[PDB]
Amino acid sequence: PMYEDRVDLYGADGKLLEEDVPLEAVSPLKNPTIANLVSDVKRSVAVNLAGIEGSLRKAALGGKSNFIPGREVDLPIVENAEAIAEKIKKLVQTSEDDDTNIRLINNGQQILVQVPTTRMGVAADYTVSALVTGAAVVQAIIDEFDVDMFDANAVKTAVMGRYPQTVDFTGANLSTLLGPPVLLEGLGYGLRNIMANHVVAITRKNTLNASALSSILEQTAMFETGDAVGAFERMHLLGLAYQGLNANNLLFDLVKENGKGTVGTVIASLVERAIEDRVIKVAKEMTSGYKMYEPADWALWNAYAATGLLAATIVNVGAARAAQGVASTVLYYNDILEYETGLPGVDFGRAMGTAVGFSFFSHSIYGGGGPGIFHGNHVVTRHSKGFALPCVAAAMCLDAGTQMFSVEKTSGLIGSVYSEIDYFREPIVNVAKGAAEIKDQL
Amino acid sequence: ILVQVPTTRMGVAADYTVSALVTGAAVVQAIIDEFDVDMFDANAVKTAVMGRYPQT
Amino acid sequence: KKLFLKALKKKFEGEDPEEKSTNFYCFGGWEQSERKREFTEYAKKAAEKRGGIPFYNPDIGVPLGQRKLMAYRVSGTDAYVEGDDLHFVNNAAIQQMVDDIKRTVIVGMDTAHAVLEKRLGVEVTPETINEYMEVINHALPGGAVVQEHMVEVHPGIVEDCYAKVFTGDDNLADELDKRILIDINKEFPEEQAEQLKSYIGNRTYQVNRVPTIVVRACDGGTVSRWSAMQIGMSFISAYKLCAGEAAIADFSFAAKHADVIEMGTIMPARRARGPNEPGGVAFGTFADIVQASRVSDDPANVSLEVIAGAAALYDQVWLGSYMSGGVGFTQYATAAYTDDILDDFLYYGMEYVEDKFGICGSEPTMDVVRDISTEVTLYSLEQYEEYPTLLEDHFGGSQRAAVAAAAAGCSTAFATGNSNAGVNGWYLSQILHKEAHSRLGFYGYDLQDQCGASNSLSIRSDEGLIHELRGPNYPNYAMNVGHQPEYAGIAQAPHAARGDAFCTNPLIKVAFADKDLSFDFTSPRKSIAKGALREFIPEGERDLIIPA
Amino acid sequence: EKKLFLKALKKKFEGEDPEEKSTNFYCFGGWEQSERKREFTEYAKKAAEKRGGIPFYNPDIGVPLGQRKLMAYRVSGTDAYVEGDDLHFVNNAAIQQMVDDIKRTVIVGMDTAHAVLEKRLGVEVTPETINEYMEVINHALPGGAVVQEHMVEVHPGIVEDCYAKVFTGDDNLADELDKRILIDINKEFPEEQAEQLKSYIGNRTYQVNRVPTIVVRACDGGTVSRWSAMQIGMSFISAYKLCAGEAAIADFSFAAKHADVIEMGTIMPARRARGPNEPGGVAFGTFADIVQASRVSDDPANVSLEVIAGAAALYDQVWLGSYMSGGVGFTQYATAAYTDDILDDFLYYGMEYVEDKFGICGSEPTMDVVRDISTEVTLYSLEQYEEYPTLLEDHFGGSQRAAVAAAAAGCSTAFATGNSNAGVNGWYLSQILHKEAHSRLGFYGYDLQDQCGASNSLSIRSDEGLIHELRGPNYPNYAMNVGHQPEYAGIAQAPHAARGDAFCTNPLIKVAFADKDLSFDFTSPRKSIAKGALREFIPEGERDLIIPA
Amino acid sequence: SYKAQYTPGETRIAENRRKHMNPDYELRKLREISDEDLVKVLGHRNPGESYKSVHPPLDEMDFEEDIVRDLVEPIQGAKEGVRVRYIQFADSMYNAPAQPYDRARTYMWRYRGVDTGTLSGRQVIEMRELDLEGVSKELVETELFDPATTGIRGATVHGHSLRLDENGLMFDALQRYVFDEETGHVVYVKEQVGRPLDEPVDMGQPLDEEELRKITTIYRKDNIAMRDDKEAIEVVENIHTGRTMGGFGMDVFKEDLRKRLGD
Ligand code: F43
Ligand code: F43
Ligand SMILES: C[C@@H](OP(=O)(O)O)[C@H](NC(=O)CCCCCCS)C(=O)O
Ligand SMILES: O=S(=O)(O)CCS
Ligand SMILES: O=S(=O)(O)CCS
Ligand code: NA
Repeated sequence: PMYEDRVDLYGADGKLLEEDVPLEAVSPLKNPTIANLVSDVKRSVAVNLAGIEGSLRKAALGGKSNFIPGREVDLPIVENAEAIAEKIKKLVQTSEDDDTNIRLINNGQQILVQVPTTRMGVAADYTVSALVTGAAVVQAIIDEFDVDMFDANAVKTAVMGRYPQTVDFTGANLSTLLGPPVLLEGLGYGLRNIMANHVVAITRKNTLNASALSSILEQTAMFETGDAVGAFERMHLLGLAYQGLNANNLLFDLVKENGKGTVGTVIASLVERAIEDRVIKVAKEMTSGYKMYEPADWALWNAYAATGLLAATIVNVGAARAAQGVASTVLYYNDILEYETGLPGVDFGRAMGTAVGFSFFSHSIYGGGGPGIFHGNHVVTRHSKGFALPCVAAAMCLDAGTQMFSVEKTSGLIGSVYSEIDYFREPIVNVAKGAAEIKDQL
Repeated sequence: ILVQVPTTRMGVAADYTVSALVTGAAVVQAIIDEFDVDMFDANAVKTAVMGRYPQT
Repeated sequence: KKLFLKALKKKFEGEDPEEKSTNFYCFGGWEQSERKREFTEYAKKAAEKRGGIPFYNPDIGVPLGQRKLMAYRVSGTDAYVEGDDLHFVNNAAIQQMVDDIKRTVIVGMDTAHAVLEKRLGVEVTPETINEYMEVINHALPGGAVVQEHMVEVHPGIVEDCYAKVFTGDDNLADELDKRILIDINKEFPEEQAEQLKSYIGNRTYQVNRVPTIVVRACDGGTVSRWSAMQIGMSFISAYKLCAGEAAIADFSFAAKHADVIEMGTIMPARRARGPNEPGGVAFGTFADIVQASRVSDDPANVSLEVIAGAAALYDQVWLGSYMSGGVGFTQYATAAYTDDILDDFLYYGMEYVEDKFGICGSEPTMDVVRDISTEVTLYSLEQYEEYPTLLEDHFGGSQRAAVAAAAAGCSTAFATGNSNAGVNGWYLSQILHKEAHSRLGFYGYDLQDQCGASNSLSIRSDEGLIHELRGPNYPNYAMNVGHQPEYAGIAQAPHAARGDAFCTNPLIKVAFADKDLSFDFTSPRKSIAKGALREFIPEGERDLIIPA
Repeated sequence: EKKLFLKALKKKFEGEDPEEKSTNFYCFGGWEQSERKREFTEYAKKAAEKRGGIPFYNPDIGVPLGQRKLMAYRVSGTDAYVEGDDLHFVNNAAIQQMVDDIKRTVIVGMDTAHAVLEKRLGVEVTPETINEYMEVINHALPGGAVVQEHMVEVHPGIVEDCYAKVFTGDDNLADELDKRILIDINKEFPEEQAEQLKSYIGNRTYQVNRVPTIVVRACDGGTVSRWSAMQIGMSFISAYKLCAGEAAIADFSFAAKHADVIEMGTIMPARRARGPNEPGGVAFGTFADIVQASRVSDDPANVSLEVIAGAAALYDQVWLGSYMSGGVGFTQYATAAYTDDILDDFLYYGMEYVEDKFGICGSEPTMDVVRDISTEVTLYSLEQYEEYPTLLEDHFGGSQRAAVAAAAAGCSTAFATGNSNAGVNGWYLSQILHKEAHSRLGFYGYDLQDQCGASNSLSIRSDEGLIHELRGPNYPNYAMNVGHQPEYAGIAQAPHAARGDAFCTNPLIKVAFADKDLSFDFTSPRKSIAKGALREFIPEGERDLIIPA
Repeated sequence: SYKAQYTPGETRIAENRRKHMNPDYELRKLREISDEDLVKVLGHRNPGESYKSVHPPLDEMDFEEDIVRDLVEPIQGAKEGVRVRYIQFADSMYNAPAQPYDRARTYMWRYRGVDTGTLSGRQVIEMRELDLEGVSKELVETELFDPATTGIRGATVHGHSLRLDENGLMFDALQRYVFDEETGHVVYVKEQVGRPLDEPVDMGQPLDEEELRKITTIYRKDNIAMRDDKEAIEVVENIHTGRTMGGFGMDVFKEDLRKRLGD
């Protein structure tokens, strides 16, 4: 292969999945599970039929506390969800043999619509899924009940919200994991737009699968932004493999041996492991006896450091079962690590800097919110190139109910709509199976 | 140069900006490596390729 | 009697309003006008300040005033003013109308109160809400409440800054300090009060008006932030919290995102603006901001008051400055609120509807839209044909097309109760007008009218949208004068005919039912007139911090 | 004195020894110790009738201000000592007019319009026709009508600050243009700077349009290039006697709004949405070119300090303190960088250290040189706070101290090396050294950009690498926090001031503000801000002429 | 095996920092405070009151299997669902015995389930209240606390950078503590947000100036200057340089680039 690195892939239960795997087998550019996961995130649309119906019944149209008296339309949409879904299927598909998927959820109150890849292939960006799904839902409803021409625009408004007066689907009754590109902070940030509470809901609160899904999306986004190009590619792959996918069981063993420990003891365990594995070495011993270290392999040191970072998050937030401590943990893990060793911390300071602002904007009057609402497209937590947000996913799995903006409050139907998708819910085991499929092709 | 980015990169990206971003990153590194541009001049090569991003 | 005749008779004194001929070139040019003379005189007095840079000069370009330069009656008033007094730069009332909208945000209080009780174990009572409202009325205008060695904003320049609370819960309303209460039962007629409360429920909201000077120095995007910062400080102080702990971030997210109601939404990049700017105000949002609905049960009067405010907002300020600038678009807008001309046409249409269908007496059908729009358009055209002075008044085709179609569209909405049937009627009126006079408006006037019939009842992507929620960013509407103000009237019309308390949002409607606003939103006509007369005292001037 | 700030400390603390570690508190009568607080309280009571019962400012609500001494501040480089409240942007008309003068300015090339006239319309352009055009636009730009009958117009008395001027790199053409409307490069700039500007501008001509202050107060910054372009079009139609609406007119429009326009600031992403010509879109080097200290001083520390003073008002007080937050805001986060000559002392120390050890512009940028200068200037700055208790009680918030020490370190590094990114790398060294010395740095979220800073200072990646002059408030790391952007504008200026360059990023911007007819004095933002603090500054755009006496 | 280093530096200040961070270094107790008086100064509850929950007992949240979650032992306050509460200190820059980042690093080495915020003017820990009270006792009884230069305060914290008052106490705009001139002790009369105490809490005698110079973790020229700790500076510069190199990437990742270029 291109790189010489090989790793063992271990599951979230700390047991070996795949032995002696070339690093590139988990590259977003090669792994077939990652490709399918990204395709599904882009093409999937949640249709809230119960919300469309109730919006229409009250003329509760176009967002928070809007009502248009006199424009109510009373239709039995949920009772006819099966017929409406069959119509949506006919309108969205490109052929009977394609990969269009329509699934009713929650007694027909919601639909998961997965738009065929043929439509994505001839579209410029991923908004096509929402747009095509919205058009099919509007026409399916109008046709199902023969909605008259003067009422039809209310159906349109119930489905897509205030668009096009708003730049997006404000107050709509459909949603996607990715928001429209007009709201992106950075070019190429589409995959970073999923709030941590949604990640937790998709993985049903399982700590390491949440942090894995976050790492997969973040690092795949780093390929999209051009950050994981050339000189930097190996750093991002090693980051994914170690911090996201529990390579060589390092993440799991660090937590296990520090289950009654602190952020400091996790640092000591990680530095010791890095010395044994010859990832770092002593550069100079100072007058006091202090040993200043240097990396022997900079991308691999960063990966070891990032793995200790996630382990420290799990130990310290796991001890509190309160997610607020996550920003502080990310901050002082890096701070202590640097002054313990003389080495650069995770992402060469950017994970620590991200945590400084994240701390401030989760404890102050100025903006932000609780940890669960942050994501890689948020101005506060965009700065680390994939190494910080997996900690927030892990932290919110471990919160036992201390948040006002909890998973239930922000993400209440996200589990029922998306978590039955195996690669979403259980990314580690399925990425490992993908790695096994291609390991001999690299 | 006309650069056509591989469909594999488009397939795991959310939108079409990947092609410009990846191409910009590749051009910047190719130039810095070709001439061993020093660390204090390198950000000017970046600015020459991609403009005022990300202030714009 | 035709409602515009009184104005024509004063505007064309000494002349028969029906006579086709007159004399021109006999007025002395610009010297016929008090205002033009004043302007020229100030231009000369400016010479020293400008140090030689040329300036306003009536001898540059067009020799204005070869015809008689008109005065305008502000409709529904007895104020007669030159057109220049209605230019938004020259009219402090128009500027304060916009500033009062830009500087208002509404924030739900129930989430913050849940954070206090559920997360912080702190009890919320009427007494603690009252104490909080007292604190935010010191903090919101720029007073310090926690830190030592704070500098503060001069209270003398922010006396227009304040916060009030309202609630759908009558039991709580009876317990809140009335100095800071917007009382729904006192501001609204009984039936409207009852309707508002059924939609608002047992929910509580604060209405924050940040200082006028702040939105003038900065922008509309400042407002939700400024409100949220001081809401946070006021919870910390009033409830005696640790001044910087995790729960505080929940108040922030609630006040800037989860529980905030802004007046306007953001623009796409080509016409980029933050929230609470005019392009982001939906037509139904503006109709709810205007307060004529709660003091008048005349649906024509209510719609006409909305159109007057919206002409100032959308045509004069938004399109005429934000999106263009210069001499701008005063008379494109004044045609819809002066000389009682639009009034005559709309009262004709309302009376035709009352007689043939009844107000709210028809379901929306194409037959009804065609009947009403055609009849009111013909009547409107005939008025310009019978009165040469009327046609010399609304001298620009765009003016005429907007006013005839406004009467046609509102009347159609009066009959059918459906805003999109109204705007379909507006599009019929435009193409009939065009075919009658073999002209319509300016070069690019009917872009949206030729696309309009097809998009009025469309259900597609960027075409379909219920009319109340369309606004200046609806794509067909994003460029041209002589439509947006009247569309606000069409959004109001079916709701005024029904007697609804609001068009789109009961929180917006209550949030402007407040005597302590600076601009009088119960009658935008009367306030604009007071500005035209130089009798309106705006907010935000800087006299206290600059030399005498 | 031994230190540039000692004169101010001794006056601010009523003769107290700046070196004494002890004092007395709780003995000032609280807010009543302050003339300004007493004024505010009395106005609040007089407001009772207008507010009709709504509570208002009340010094008995919340914190009892003034348990310590409430300080006055010397505006650095002036003799003005004012209470902090007089520097709040809401209270200070000079600060507001600085922002408005920037927001209301746009630059438009004329060569394309002139090519449309000659090449598409067969019309000759001469100095005489340009002069007549400039006379027309000075009637049209403030709201005077030029083509249509029955136009209403803007009251000229409200918009006497609105005007248009022209500049050109073509000396032969400049000699033929009307002096009344010419920005004359050879008169405004020292000879060497004039020659440099003209070498970059070439034989091109530009008009500078300043739309009325009342327009940007009533509307926003996005209005400005549009307003300019509308009246540019009207003035070509009128001055060149064109058909008043024909195909070629759209070419003037596209040139004036897109192809040939220079705006002050660029648009924001959706989270912080704003149109052009708002403060977040003004790059640091753009702002250093707006400030005109460079053309009246050859002292590079002085030039950098004047830029920092103006940028502290723009970015920390107005942009971060109101546009992005609001309330009492961020006056003293900003004033720490332009009062009491404190930053001056640190930066003059660093420049002299550089002069002695390296020479100004005496070194190529190397990590050795950045580490040497930033460390030495940071240590010196910290030692000042340790040596003078009244200094530390003045810059009482860590963020203030961190920003001022790092600013001296970063500008001094730029003085030695001529490289702005070496400067900002030095700024980041200074921050983490500061943190390890005092076991504290700034506010809760102060050092987000400083911990990311070393890695992104010389980065070449996507949203990381960018030459420092072109960074601004929307550079992602910088998008949120006080105590950095104003000082970054100084670091952007510093290598160009040390080189004696006429500009940092754009010669058109630099010439466009070399104009005595601006309302704010951009040759010394310190002086002008002081005049506003004294309530001696007369701003533009007030509405007295249209409101009752 | 691995012997932790904690922080670089050759001066007494550096060793003091290391002593704070080292969990095996026993912090000297300088005073005692009763459980009741600590609870009173914290100000969140009255002693004897049941601890108040924010969520049900932890074992009702853990019905499904999460092997990694169960690797971590929850602190006793998390087990019981106790609400999160706080203590916050301002530390005088005139050689207070603990200082803000010193505290953060100490807490993250010594204590479990910490949320800690560092600012120039105050330093906060938010923790499950049950466990907060044990931690707080150590933070007020030991050499991390001096009642003259370490102020307990949740709001209106100004004073870390101010001159000391004429009795040698740090400024406090709310005067939560006062100097008792009859005894020389510092006495808290308010709790940490500033509500009056029914019964004042004696915090004992201020440390003398010389003891503070010996045990403080701040560098000051008139005690031990940062400039004299050449070792500490060398490591700070090394961290900065390494971060610069990693961000630039092209040199430290040269062999990774070479593999990507096929060379
Ligand atoms: C140069 C243009 C082309 C263009 O892009 N805009 C113009 C001029 C522009 C200028 C004129 C100011 C001035 O004279 O200096 C302004 C005020 C916009 C600005 N830059 O501030 C304006 N028009 Ni026009 N413009 C108007 C209108 C119109 C009507 C005027 C018809 C008539 O019979 O007089 C016609 C379009 C039409 O035929 O339908 C028109 C054309 C034109 N309009 C022709 C000039 C026509 C001529 O040579 O006389 N406007 C109107 O129909 C009424 C409102 C009026 C606007 C000012 C106001 O609202 O107060 C003004 C709106
Ligand atoms: C409530 C917060 C948390 C938050 O999100 N912002 C606050 C308060 C906010 C308020 C304080 C206004 C008021 O008192 O009503 C304002 C003015 C912003 C606003 N809403 O207008 C502000 N801070 Ni704060 N804030 C400041 C600062 C600081 C310094 C003060 C340290 C000290 O020793 O006094 C500390 C952070 C730190 O420790 O580094 C600080 C914290 C805090 N800051 C703590 C309150 C601290 C306390 O209880 O005393 N600010 C500063 O370090 C100086 C500039 C000063 C800002 C006002 C100005 O720039 O003029 C103000 C900027
Ligand atoms: C973070 C973000 O806030 P939100 O999380 O989007 O609410 C952003 N505010 C800020 O960056 C506030 C910056 C100014 C106040 C803090 C200065 S240290 C904004 O309003 O767009
Ligand atoms: O003449 S145009 O119709 O182009 C513009 C009229 S304001
Ligand atoms: O207290 S915080 O640091 O969060 C903000 C200071 S203005
Ligand atoms: Na020393």
